[PDB]
Amino acid sequence: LPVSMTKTSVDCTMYICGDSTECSNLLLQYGSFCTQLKRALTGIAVEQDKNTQEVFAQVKQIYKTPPIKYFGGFNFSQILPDPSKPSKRSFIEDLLFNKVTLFKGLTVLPPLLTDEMIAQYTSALLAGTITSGWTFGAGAALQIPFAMQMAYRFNGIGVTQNVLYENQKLIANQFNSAIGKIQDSLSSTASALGKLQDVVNHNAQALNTLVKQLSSKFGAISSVLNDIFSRLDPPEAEVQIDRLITGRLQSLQTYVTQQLIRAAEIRASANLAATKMSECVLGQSKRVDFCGKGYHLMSFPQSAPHGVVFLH
Amino acid sequence: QKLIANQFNSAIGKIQDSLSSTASALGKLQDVVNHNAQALNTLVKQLSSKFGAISSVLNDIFSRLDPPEAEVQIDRLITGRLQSLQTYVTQQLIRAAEIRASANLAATKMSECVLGQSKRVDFCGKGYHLMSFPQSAPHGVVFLHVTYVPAQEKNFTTAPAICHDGKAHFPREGVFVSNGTHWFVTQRNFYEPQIITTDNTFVSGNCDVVIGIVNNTVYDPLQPELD
Amino acid sequence: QIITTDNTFVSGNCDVVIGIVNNTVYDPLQPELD
Amino acid sequence: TGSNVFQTRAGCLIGAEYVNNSYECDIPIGAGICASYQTQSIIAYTMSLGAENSVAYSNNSIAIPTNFTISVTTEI
Ligand SMILES: *[C@@H]1O[C@H](CO)[C@@H](O)[C@H](O)[C@H]1NC(C)=O
Ligand SMILES: *[C@@H]1O[C@H](CO)[C@@H](O)[C@H](O)[C@H]1NC(C)=O
Ligand SMILES: *[C@@H]1O[C@H](CO)[C@@H](O)[C@H](O)[C@H]1NC(C)=O
Ligand SMILES: *[C@@H]1O[C@H](CO)[C@@H](O)[C@H](O)[C@H]1NC(C)=O
Ligand SMILES: *[C@@H]1O[C@H](CO)[C@@H](O)[C@H](O)[C@H]1NC(C)=O
Ligand SMILES: *[C@@H]1O[C@H](CO)[C@@H](O)[C@H](O)[C@H]1NC(C)=O
Repeated sequence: LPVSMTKTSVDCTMYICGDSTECSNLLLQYGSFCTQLKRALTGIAVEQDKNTQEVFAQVKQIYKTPPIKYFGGFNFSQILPDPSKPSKRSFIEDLLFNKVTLFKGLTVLPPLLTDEMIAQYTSALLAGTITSGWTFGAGAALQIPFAMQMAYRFNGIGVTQNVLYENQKLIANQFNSAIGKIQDSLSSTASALGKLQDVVNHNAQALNTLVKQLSSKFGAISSVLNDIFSRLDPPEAEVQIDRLITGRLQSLQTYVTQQLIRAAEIRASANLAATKMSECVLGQSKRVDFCGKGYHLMSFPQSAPHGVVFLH
Repeated sequence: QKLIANQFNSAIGKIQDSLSSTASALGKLQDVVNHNAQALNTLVKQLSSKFGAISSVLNDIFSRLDPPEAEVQIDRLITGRLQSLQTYVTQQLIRAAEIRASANLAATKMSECVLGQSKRVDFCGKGYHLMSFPQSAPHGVVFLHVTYVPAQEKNFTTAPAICHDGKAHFPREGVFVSNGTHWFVTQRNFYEPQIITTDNTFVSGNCDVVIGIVNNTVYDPLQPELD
Repeated sequence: QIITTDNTFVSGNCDVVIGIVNNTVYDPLQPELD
Repeated sequence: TGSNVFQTRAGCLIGAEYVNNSYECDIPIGAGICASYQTQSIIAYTMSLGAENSVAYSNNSIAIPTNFTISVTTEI
């Protein structure tokens, strides 16, 4: 599920004029147009920051996994952080971040929460769910063996807890096999992370088309304002320059409108992601087909460059 | 009951005090009010924009320009200000969609929390939700979510099952705690230890299969009635 | 599991349920004869 | 002003003194850096995600509450 997009900022005077002194003064006659666009872009950026915070900052404390990583045979190595590599990311997290990959007044601001801090939040949530089950999300974290937590989760789906204890080894082996298979599925799948790729590609395409639109002359003799200033006297130049400014302003307004629509969509996606985190990672959901297909036992969060991956 | 009622009253008073004192508790409605005010202010301010014309006052340009020449400037102003109002309408539509999503969430919360007891972790506030109370706001709804937060946790040693008479015993609706040297049965969310008995435990399988099983006695309520 | 009074409860007579079947229910206290 | 300079991913912050200990994020800047006013001058620091505590997980240990507090909260 995508959570946040790139925080984009636009320079008005240089975008419209490309750092030309003459038309810069003329742009003032248009009024306070792009105070509104700057305000909208800033609002979108703060909304993305709020989305990331809400999705990943649901836990007040950074729980740490015990050094003795024995959980009744369950193997969370693929999801627990790796203490060797500097990134301190899990194997699945490393695979996810590896699969997906990505001036004339257009710049991208950095997110408030870095990848390391998001990974730290994910590790805290993972440790909480492994060590204390439902408790950490409803108050003080209470220690409990993982086998007992799994038995309790079985009771939530109408299965007597005696099933787990009489089949603890088999269930642990199947869980390990499934966790291992997730890695192979993610690596081999060509478009497993298609949504985050789509978001990044949409952002890049919007930026490129905004940049490419400048070359369009909008019916003018030329698209270079310097040439118009040089070889044309002002009386026949003001009209052409005003037309070019109007065209570029329309393009920028369209870009901001599309950015707002995409921001609303990603806000909805982030709200859904936070709801899923709350009802699957911090608890067991009786809702059908919400925390994955089949009767839900538990979910594990994994960081992504622009979203979150849930192992249901 | 008395302690719970006192806690509820004290926490309600605490909500009153926090609302009275907190500077920006109700920012989620002041933000909408400010957004609407700013939208109106920018719509009105952009009225004065020249839009490349000699003057922004129609009566002035109509006086200092001939109709053939003033027509182009009038077209410039009309096009620009129609664009401004269209942009305002689009922003209003986006804000209306956001407010509709918020209102749908508010209605869902009202139904799940006020009219029932939601089992969702964080839909009716942090902790185990008990009930919620709706309160009206000028442009929204304020929910007072009552939740049950456990406190004063004590660590105990537990075993998955109890072995008695060569059979494994599991807790029907409780948890096994040892108190160090005496095993009992307690509910998950509260410490109410009780003696292990056939009433609150069920038997399934032998003691060998279960991992971590411990040895303890199970009391039979009918055992004393030998005669 | 064997049918007993512990895992079953009584409600009404037999003739009001469609598809009811005849079978024995063991009473755990019956052999005890306390 | 040039009184102080500090590099950051989102740029370099002038007029703020970097500190080596973390606090809660008051004025977010970017790349995990937040600014706040503390005893007085503006300071820059890495935001703290919260207190760190490790649960004493064990094979045969469980914690059960002995009391409760019915806390009521407000939502807008
Ligand atoms: C967990 O799985 C990984 C990958 O298969 C393996 O390298 C590791 O040894 C396993 N851990 C245990 C305790 O078996
Ligand atoms: C619980 O343990 C303490 C000390 O180990 C002991 O004094 C007490 O009697 C035990 N509880 C019961 C009900 O026996
Ligand atoms: C785990 O705890 C159970 C119950 O106290 C005990 O029977 C078992 O031997 C323990 N196993 C380990 C490896 O500590
Ligand atoms: C429990 O008691 C039985 C005899 O009643 C004995 O055979 C068994 O070894 C005991 N188990 C433990 C863990 O001491
Ligand atoms: C069940 O047993 C009763 C008493 O013996 C008898 O009257 C009734 O017909 C039986 N029902 C069936 C379906 O055999
Ligand atoms: C912060 O503390 C670390 C560890 O003592 C040290 O290596 C580093 O130079 C310090 N940086 C500053 C700016 O004080």
